[PDB]
Amino acid sequence: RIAGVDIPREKRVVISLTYIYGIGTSTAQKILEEANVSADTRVKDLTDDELGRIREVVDGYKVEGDLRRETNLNIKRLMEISSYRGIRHRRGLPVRGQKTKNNARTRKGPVKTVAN
Amino acid sequence: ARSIKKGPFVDEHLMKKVEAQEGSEKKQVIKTWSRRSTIFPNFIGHTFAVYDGRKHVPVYVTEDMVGHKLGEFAPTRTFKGH
Amino acid sequence: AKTSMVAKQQKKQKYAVREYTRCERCGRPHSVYRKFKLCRICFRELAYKGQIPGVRKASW
Amino acid sequence: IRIRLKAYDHRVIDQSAEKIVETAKRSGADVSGPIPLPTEKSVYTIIRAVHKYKDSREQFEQRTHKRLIDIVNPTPKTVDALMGLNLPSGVDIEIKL
Amino acid sequence: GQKINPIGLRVGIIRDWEAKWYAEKDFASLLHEDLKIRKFIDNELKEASVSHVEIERAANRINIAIHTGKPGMVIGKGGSEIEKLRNKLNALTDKKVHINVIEIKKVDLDARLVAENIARQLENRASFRRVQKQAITRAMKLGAKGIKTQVSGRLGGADIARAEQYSEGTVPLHTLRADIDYAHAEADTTYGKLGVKVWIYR
Amino acid sequence: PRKGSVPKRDVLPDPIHNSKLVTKLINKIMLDGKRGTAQRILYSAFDLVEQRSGRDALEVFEEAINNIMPVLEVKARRVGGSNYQVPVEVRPERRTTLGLRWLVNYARLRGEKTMEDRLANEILDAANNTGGAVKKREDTHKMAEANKAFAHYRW
Amino acid sequence: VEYRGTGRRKNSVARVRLVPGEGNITVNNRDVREYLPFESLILDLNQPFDVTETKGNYDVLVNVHGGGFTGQAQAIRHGIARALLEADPEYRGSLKRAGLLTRDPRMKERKKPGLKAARRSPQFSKR
RNA sequence: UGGGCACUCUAAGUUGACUGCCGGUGACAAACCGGAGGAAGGUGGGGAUGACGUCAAAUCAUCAUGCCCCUUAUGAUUUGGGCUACACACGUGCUACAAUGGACAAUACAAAGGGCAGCGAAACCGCGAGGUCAAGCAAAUCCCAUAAAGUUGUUCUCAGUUCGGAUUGUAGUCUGCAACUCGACUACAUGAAGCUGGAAUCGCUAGUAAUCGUAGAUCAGCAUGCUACGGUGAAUACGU
RNA sequence: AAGAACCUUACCAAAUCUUGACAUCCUCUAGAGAUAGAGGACAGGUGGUG
Repeated sequence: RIAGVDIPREKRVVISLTYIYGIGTSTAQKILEEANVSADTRVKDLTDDELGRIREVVDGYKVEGDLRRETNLNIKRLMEISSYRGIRHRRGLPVRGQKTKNNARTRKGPVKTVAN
Repeated sequence: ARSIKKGPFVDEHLMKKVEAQEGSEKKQVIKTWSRRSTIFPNFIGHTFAVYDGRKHVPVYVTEDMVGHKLGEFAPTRTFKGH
Repeated sequence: AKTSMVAKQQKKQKYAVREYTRCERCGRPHSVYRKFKLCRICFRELAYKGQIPGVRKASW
Repeated sequence: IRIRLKAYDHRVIDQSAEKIVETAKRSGADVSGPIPLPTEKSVYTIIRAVHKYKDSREQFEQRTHKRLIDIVNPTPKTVDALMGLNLPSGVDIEIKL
Repeated sequence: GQKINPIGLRVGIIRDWEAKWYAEKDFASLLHEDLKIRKFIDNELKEASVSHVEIERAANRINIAIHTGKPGMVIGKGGSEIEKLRNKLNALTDKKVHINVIEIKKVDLDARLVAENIARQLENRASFRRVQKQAITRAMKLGAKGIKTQVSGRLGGADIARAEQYSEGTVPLHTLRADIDYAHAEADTTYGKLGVKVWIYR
Repeated sequence: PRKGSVPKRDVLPDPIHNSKLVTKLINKIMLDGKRGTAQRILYSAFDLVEQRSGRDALEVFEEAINNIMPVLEVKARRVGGSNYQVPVEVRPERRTTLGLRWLVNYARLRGEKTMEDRLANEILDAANNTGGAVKKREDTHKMAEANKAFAHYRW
Repeated sequence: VEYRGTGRRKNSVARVRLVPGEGNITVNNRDVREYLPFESLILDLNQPFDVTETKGNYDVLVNVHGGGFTGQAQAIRHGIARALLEADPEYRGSLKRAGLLTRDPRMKERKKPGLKAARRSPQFSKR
């Protein structure tokens, strides 16, 4: 567990630490450069003094909650000023500018079909 | 989009009719055709009648809108469902 | 329409991203080659008579 | 001394491969044999139809044949006879000199 | 789309190019100069029996060899007529002093001349069957191994396009070791355009 | 087909065990033209079944193949509303093709961790008259046993 | 004492130089088992060494370029057979019996127009 | 690398594959089966080549053209927008649903092209896109350029996962007057459906099916499309 | 269609023009920009009928 978010045990540090929101693989590899952990020890074989070094580095980055709050106010701002990106956010449509004519499912969601 | 060397883009005539009136107190409803100009920090408290293609929709410029072009704030297409 | 867009293409535009290529023989704005300045149609007719030097049917 | 010729037709480049070695041996001079250089094939693929009938393509080629002839003993009578190029108006001559 | 163009199929194998020059660069302008000359020749030498026009280029000089069935009509009374042709071409871009006139003795043995002769009579309200048969008869009388002729579109002024095709002798369009002169001409009539095709094989 | 017979493409003997049968097994394991893996799959299984059984790798393989190869197939005839399942004895060449195919297919359909162990597992089971590979021929024989009444309909 | 026997397979050309001596096979100045990734290529390479008994009796100084490894391996094999006759020209009595002196013309196929790439066709449906 | 030009390549000419041949089945003859050289054997393999005609098939928007209309408009120049809109259905592909795999490092083997104000080395900076200076090459000479699948090891241990990369957030690179509508990319964060696809359906009997990358046309910039190039690469095809 | 930010665009909304965008003979200043100021028979039509 790091700062409230428990990572999967019996996993390598470089792999397990990505389970925290806001931290990916490239960021995780950065911890093991600062904190002297061999990136291969299981979280269950980890030593408490190694945990302190890891935890000190983690909060330095935008780890949890804050990144969730940051990403929301960014979209909320786009909603308030009614830009092209932000209006499409309201309607659940691809905001980048992809083709919504036939292929947009991870934004439209379920296929609510209309009969012919 | 642009670069850091090139910097921000505002149409060569657009800011001229912005620092034209800023020495006065009242903002105006300047008719606009350049949708590609970045909303500059000096664009504050100013209605920009940006051409969507058929009309000049007005837009009061707040601080948050600085950074995006005024074209993002002018809806071109219209859709009311299916 | 023709005879206006051809003259417009002949006329020098303002910028270096406004000009385009048209088949000088017919005025087609699509599929115009650069080594001959000819469209795929005008290329076929002129190469059949043999008015384009060195161009012959490929049969490899 | 590197006389090179480029031609669209292989027959006029074979004739150009000769006829200048013979004006090189017209004087007292050694000339290297015509070096066969790789030809350059430009391939064009166009749609035969004037509209929509795709998958029916007419393929055309244009082969630029190349030769290299090197004069090894350049005598004064060769530089004066170097203008005797019998070009059939379609064989490009490039004397490096 | 049935028949390949006879000229295009045999070009390079047994036929030879009309535009015979080399241009590694500036190919587009040099080629369009050829068409510019040919197009000007087409209307200036219209009533002259001109069959082929070869443009050659060497030492910033344009060589034109015009094969005609009516020498003297192009040349003039000693050279006056060809002089006007040379200087009118001369006014365009560079100098093109070389103009060579080649006599076509057997006019009825040339596809382009026969097709043009057929097309001009068709425009003058003539039988679309008599012009083909008489022209075919002349060529076979002149020793041609075989002649094929075809006239298409509103034959005689009808409301429906047709295609009258008459042939004599041997015209193998599938054999590559054979020189078949092919040419297409148009006859603009009151009822529309006509399509003339001639296949003279010698 | 209609015009005579088609000559077949032959294989060379295996590099290690010197068996054309072994090389053709590689040709079956291979997917998307990848010979490398297929060659490694078999040698990681031939050398593996030696540790399980104890006998020679090629000796167990020869025993197993015999216990997969079918002796009587069932080709289909037709009289009308009834389709005649006519039992036809398998020619020797088709037997090896079927035996090798059933070894690979019924090794893929199983699973422990990887393909090499699955292949090795199926090889030993076949020599012990167990597994899907030998259960396929037992059903192939069974259908030939049942339809002996259609034997004389062999074209 | 180089017996120059050329050999070509697909898009590869191998300059086989048979020299007397019992040793390894040096492909592009490299051992055959370090050059060819698989042994099956090394078996096909020694096919004419085995059809007529000369196994390992020559150190083939081969200069191969072009193709992949299977094309290079059989180009060496073809070159070896065309070089075994260069040493003793009374060797064909078994080389033609096993088909090793023939240049294999099974080179690739043209991308046929109208059909999807090679001899196969694209998807087909009915409207 | 001096030197040769031996081998190989490059491109011109020139041999060869013609049922010459040897048998045997037809001697109604054509033909057919096997064999011998020979690299290739039976039209050696591929390409181009598409008869009379058929479908009033397609194209008046390549172009021309009979007729019919507009001709201060049905013509014409500019800015902006649209051609990319999205309740959905259809055709054609791409990517995966991993262990014959993901990743991590080393380590090989091509072909075909293109290039003048273009290809752009080498060096330096940047996580990377890229940028700064730049040699050489109008090119079998220099550049694109490095093939990758492949080989060798290590790590994971079947899990919606170290599979998957759709979609969003942030900060950037290039091109272009200008990437908002509506470009390609690069980093960091996120991490969707998807556990090999029902009825039906298509392709193919070799270097094919399958699989991996490279190049070119168009082109300021923009391809999962098209055309070409090679690498690895199945097998029964008895039979009608 | 082997290449839609402008162009291509032939489509739409504004600013416009009418012997015309094209035949054939007879460096500053506003202004989105076009363009503007200062240093006549004829054309045309990606309009229709494959």
